[PDB]
Amino acid sequence: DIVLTQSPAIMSAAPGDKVTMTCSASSSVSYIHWYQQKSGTSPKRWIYDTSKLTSGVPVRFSGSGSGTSYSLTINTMEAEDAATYYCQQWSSHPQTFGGGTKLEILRADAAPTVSIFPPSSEQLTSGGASVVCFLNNFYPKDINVKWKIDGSERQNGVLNSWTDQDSKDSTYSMSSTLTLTKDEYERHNSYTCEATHKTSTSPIVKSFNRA
Amino acid sequence: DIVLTQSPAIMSAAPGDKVTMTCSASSSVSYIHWYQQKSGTSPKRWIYDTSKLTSGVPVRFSGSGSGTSYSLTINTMEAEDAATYYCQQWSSHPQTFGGGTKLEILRADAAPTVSIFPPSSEQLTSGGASVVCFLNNFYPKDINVKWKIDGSERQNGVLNSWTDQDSKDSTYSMSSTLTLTKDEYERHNSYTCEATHKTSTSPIVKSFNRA
Amino acid sequence: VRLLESGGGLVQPGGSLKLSCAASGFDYSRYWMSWVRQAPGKGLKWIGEINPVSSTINYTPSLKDKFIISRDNAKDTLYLQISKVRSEDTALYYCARLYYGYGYWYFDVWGAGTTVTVSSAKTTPPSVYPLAPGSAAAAASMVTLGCLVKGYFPEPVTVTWNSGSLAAGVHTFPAVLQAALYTLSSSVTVPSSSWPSETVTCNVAHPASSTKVDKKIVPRA
Amino acid sequence: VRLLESGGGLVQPGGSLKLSCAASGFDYSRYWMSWVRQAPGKGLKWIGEINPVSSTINYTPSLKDKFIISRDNAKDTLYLQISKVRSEDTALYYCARLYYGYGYWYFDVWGAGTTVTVSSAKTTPPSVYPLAPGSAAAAASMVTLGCLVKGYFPEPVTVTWNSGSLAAGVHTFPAVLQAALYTLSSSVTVPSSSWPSETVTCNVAHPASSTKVDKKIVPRA
Amino acid sequence: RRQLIRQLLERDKTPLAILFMAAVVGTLVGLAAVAFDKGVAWLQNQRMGALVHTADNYPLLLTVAFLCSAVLAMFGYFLVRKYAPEAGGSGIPEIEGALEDQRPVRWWRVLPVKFFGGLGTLGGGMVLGREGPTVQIGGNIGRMVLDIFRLKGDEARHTLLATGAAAGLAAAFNAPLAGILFIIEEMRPQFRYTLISIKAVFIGVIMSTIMYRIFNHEVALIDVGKLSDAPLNTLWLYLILGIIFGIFGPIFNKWVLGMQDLLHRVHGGNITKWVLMGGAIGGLCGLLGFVAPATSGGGFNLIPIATAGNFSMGMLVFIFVARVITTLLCFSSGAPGGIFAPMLALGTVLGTAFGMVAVELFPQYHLEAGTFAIAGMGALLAASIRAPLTGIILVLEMTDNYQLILPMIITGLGATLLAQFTGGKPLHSAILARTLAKQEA
Amino acid sequence: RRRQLIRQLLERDKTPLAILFMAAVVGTLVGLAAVAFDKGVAWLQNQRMGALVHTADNYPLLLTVAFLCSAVLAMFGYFLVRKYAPEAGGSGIPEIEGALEDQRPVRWWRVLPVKFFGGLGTLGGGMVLGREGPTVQIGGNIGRMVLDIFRLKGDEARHTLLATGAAAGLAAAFNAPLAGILFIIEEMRPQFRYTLISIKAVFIGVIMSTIMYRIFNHEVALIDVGKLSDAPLNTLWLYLILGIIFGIFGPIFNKWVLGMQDLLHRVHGGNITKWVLMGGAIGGLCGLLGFVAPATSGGGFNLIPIATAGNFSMGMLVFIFVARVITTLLCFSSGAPGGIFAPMLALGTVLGTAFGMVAVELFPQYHLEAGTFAIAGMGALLAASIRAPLTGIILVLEMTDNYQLILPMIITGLGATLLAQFTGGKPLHSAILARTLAKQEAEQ
Ligand SMILES: [Br-]
Ligand SMILES: [Br-]
Repeated sequence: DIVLTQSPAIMSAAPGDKVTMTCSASSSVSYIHWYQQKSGTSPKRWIYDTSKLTSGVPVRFSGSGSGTSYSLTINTMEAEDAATYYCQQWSSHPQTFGGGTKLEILRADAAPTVSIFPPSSEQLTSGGASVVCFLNNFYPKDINVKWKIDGSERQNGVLNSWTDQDSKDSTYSMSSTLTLTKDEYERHNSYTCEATHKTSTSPIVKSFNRA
Repeated sequence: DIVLTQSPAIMSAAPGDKVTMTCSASSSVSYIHWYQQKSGTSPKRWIYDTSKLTSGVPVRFSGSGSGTSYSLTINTMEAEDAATYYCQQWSSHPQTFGGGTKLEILRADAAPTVSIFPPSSEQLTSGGASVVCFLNNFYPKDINVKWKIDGSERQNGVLNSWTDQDSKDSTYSMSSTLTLTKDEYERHNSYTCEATHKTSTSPIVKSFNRA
Repeated sequence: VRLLESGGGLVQPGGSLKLSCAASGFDYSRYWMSWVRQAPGKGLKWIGEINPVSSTINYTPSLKDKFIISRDNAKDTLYLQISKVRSEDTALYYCARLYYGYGYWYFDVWGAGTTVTVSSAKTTPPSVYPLAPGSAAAAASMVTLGCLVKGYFPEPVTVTWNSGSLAAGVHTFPAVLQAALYTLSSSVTVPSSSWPSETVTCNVAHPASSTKVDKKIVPRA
Repeated sequence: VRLLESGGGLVQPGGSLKLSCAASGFDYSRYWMSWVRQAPGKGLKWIGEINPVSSTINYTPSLKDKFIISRDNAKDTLYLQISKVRSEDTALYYCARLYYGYGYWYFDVWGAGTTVTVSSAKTTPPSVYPLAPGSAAAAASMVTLGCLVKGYFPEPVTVTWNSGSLAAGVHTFPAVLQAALYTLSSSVTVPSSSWPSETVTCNVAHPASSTKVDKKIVPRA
Repeated sequence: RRQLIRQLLERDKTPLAILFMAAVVGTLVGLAAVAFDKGVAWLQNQRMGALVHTADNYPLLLTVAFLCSAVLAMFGYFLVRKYAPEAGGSGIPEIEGALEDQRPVRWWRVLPVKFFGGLGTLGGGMVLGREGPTVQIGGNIGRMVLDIFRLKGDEARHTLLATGAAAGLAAAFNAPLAGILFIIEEMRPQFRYTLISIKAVFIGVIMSTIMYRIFNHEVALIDVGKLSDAPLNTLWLYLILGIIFGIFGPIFNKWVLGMQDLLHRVHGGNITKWVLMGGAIGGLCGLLGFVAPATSGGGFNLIPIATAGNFSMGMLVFIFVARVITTLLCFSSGAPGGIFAPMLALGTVLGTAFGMVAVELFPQYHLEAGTFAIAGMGALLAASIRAPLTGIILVLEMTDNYQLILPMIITGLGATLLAQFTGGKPLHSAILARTLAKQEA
Repeated sequence: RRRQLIRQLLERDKTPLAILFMAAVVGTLVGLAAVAFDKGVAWLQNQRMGALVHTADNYPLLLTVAFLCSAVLAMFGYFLVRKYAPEAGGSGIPEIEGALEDQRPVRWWRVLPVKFFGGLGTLGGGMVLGREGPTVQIGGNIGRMVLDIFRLKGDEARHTLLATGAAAGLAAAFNAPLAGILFIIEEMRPQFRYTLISIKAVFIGVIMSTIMYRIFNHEVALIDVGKLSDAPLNTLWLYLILGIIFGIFGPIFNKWVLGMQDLLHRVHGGNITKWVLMGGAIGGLCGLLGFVAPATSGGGFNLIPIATAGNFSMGMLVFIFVARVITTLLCFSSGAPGGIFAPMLALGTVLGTAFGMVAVELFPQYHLEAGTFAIAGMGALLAASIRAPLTGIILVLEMTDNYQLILPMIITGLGATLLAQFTGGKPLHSAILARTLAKQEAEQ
């Protein structure tokens, strides 16, 4: 059955930029459709029958192609277009979707806003301890966090999680969580979370004192 | 507004025989409908538009009329023609039904099987005392009942309650219960119960004594 | 197609209740719906009707906000609200589906019913008493027994003998209201060979007051 | 117009489960319906379609009774049965209503998704702990609080803040699997001139065990 | 030019006398048509009830079925050949003639002969329609009042003969529009101008439908539900279907005619081998209307069933052949009764077939065989009798799936185009032309 | 002549393969043409609604750029008409009717571009006129054009192709394949002498044109009313009564539409400049009204759904009616390009609903829904003013799809034509040829 293959798998571009992704097909398809899946939303019918727009799809968006080649084209892109776009054909049975082009936005820099949180009193009553650390609304996405119990390097059991690009302000965010046995947290005093990022040479340090 | 008045109030006729109920309005009615109601169930549509059988209806039934006089008819009335027939108009707003005409079987005149009962040992334990007369299975329905307390006749504190006709045999029944108070009952002795039916010149006495 | 109206019972004078009719078997739109009540032994009367898009609701020659008819075509249900209830409203209440022939409309298919009782009496469970036959009576071919379900409110009680398995030769007389309480009497006729020897039980439920009761009829010492 | 799929969560490998999608806001006749799945962080794979009179039901090339798509137009509802579940079926299932322009059919209005998790693990409600600032809170213009959502399984959870009345200023990070358990956090940024001066509650909701948990963030004692 | 302005200003002015008379012709055909319908019902009742009488003994019942249709068929053919020869066959071709003033309208004869005689062939359950009886019966009723009211002039005689025919075709299918469209596509003198007032024809059709509804309201002849729609990339399929109907349409004409011949030989023109050959075919049908009823009867009962895709492909091919074989046998044999109804049935059944094959040849078009059944239902009427416009509207008024108008038109036109290019002829004209050239030879 | 008849009957329904093919071409072309025309009127009403946003505040300034816009397009229209093609003013249907009787020339090299672009003008500015006018004339010309450009010979083709073009056009105007054909054979064809117009032909054209119109305007209908309820038999007498009212009013409306043609001629003499200036004056008056009370302007296709659902009050209805009588007379009588069909459907609905409301609260036991009355009356003005009941019936039918209402619709539309007859009214399309034709003789 028809194997649709999508061109850029991931593609950066800054608002203003004219943008084109591609859907190529192993046999001869006609009237392909396109979906826009934003982050943790469901697919939305975006362009259908190769170049008709679903109602209330901004006119910046256009579609075309034929035969084996089909392209969807954002003409002057805008930051809210940050999505993953699927093409889909139903001209031969069974239907079939592309792999999906992921659009990404390029915008000016933005420094992380660090926040540090000590294990909650309720959590310590479970024999656990998690020190948390939100680095929020930075661009670009490359950031290095770093944990210091009373000055010293800790690499043993930390956990990072990053969000995708934001769909309006286009920044990324990230969380870091250190986990300790109850007494094992208690047997210290100064906790620090150090965050190093493009927007500044000297590492951003936030910290809290048990005492 | 429109007042439909059915003419045979209650009525009787033996199985396989001709039955004819009226219905006569105040002003002027066009195309009426007829509903059958068996005791303790949903009214059913039977005849409609001056005279059309509904799917299901035996062909023995039929209507006709004009303006200020209509009628339903059973040609070979049956067992299952036991029910109440209500005419209803809606040639004028607002709609109205008639009072209804109940249809009842005529049968083999029967004398009542009489039972009399002394107050329960449990009831007396609570201060009230009720003596219960069941008159079961009897045609027609006209009947009188009479209580005799210590051979004397008494009229107050008595409750009679007739059933409708029976589906096993088109007979009646009727419970007479006289309720006195434990003190008021213990103080008498001969409690007797007298049924006066069309099938006798002498009433059926059924009684009991406390001694 | 079944029509199932719920929602009746006992209300206090001056009060209000919302009767509720749920539909199955057909497409509940395209059909005008109606409410007809029948007040205990008396002429059926029309309350009102509501067309499928609610654009008209017509009631009977009856004062202002006495009745609110309305319908929810999504859950498939037709409602009727009565407010300022008096005892005129103590009645058996039907929903119906409206159709026609030559175009003079008729009441197509009726629901089972529900009962509204508007009285200031209080719920009260019934006492159940066996009428066993007296020591002054001749043990014949047939032998009449019975229970008396006394002093309950409101209606109804259900009385069945030997769990409905003594189904033949039973009567349950109509209840009678007296001094704000009801009373009725059931009567099974078993044959003389059958009783005491076997166990004739009578079963009363008055669900209005969570009552489930079985009184065994024993002879007389 | 809205489709609301449900009934996923945990299955034993080799086991089976009934997803019910449920529809409303359009005549749920009149449409073919369909299912599609998205295995985590991957593309889209059609499972099967089915017309309005359940006369024609096609599936993806797959085995004898691997899937069973069925629908019942009385309840306005689509169904899906998966059987002998390998770990390829670990995914999000969308139901979607079908349609066309010139004639080549497209997935029109898509549901919301349900998640299926194929594992020998166990359903576990989250523990939810408040992340409020250590008293040394240098309270600038705004103030970041959050709440930690630890040790539940399986995915997903939904964290809104103040029944959602707080939208702008909320991040919720992707979950990380800490050897057979899932953990995540969620940060909220409000005006300092508005907390502690006022209520800020985080409402975690973990549907796989049917649990909502509402933690009020309170400045340290 | 001076004359035209004089005409234009006097356009659409029909003498109040004619208009009133049209009203009574409709009313009359309406009641007549209703009455006729009631009868055929009845006679099929009896046959279904007498088969219960003699419920066991298989071969005994297979006998009382046969002998029943056989007995009514005969009674029909007789009543035809004896008192009114011009009432056999359709009856439409005879009224067509009457508008060209080339056939007499012996109403004092035909009214009772076609009426009671048709009851016969239709009650015994033969494969013929109601239109024949009623369109003719109708026109006659139209003459009857021209005669009984000595109305003078070309206008009335044409106009009333037409409205009567229409009103009749309406009441036959509850098709007020088809009725009128039929007069102005096949009834009216097709080559010289004629003074038939349309406003008049209408008033009549209306009165008659109103009549038909007074008695047969609350239930439609064909009920198919609202079928799906038809995508624009699907249309080419309906052209192809039309083409198949377009090559088969003329062939069915050949037979229908050629069988008229082969069956004459079998009785010479003799009233007795006819009548005995009548109840023989008539009986054959009422027998079949038990061991496989989908091969007998008008055919209005198998449309619903076939459209829903309830038959297998095997049962369809069978039903088809078996029907060609009995429609030819019954109509060609000259029993009273039209060919429309059986032709709608054959078009459905052939349509479904196309539909199934289409459904599993293209799963991407998301088809429902049912729509093909409905584009084909009036395709035979468009390639055998060449009245596409009335067919389209006749289906439309009876299945109410307006969303299929395109398909329907395209199949139906593919039909009349190919019927044209493979030399067939309007089966209703080909029958006048025969019966008219045998009038001079 | 019996001998001759058998010769004819066997040769019946045989239309030369050349005509059939050419009809295919004509439909295809009218189709695209009608589609393109529609696209344009959309656009021009789009600009007007966009330029009213531009100057959003200052009320009197906006009330000015509405008027001045319709005014500027109307003028452009009337000018393009009076200068280059006089015979394109008015509807356009009476002119094709004449061409079939061979009494009016079909100057296609003129009319195609004048009626097309000129109509965009009167229709874009939002005047109370329909599409049929433009398309039925435009269509028939397209039909002549190909008869001319392929120098096809004979009475059959010249009539047949001029016919199918006219039908294709009327269909494409309402997405009504059936009504298009029914119209040709109820009012287009030469009404007194026989004519060799091949019906199969006319069809092939209507089909092609509809297929075209669907390739571009698919997935949305002009009028959507949902499946209304049914009509009980004891309800019918009511629809007769409705027809009668339509029947006394139909001729009257004809008197005015004609007498207004007169009264407005005095106002400009026959002069190109007082016309064009009287043109943008009426045209502007409408584009202004298409803001301060839009239900009194525009074609009318938009108020049908609204009115049918019983969303207007009785008051707003009576207003809407008068206001429309006064603008339809004004726009059509003034001789601006563009039909009177559409506006007539609108007036019929509005009058129908009115009857419907009064009916609904006069008889509760009939369980009416005023919407059906709006639907029976919709094609009633077309049946008393225009005298083409059969096309109206089917025109309504193909656009509102409520076949269960065929009885009512017929009865109303018939009462209409009966009463229009007995009160001496005449087919408004003929009375207009007869005038325009007797004015070609009263100047010799
Ligand atoms: Br014939
Ligand atoms: Br004009």
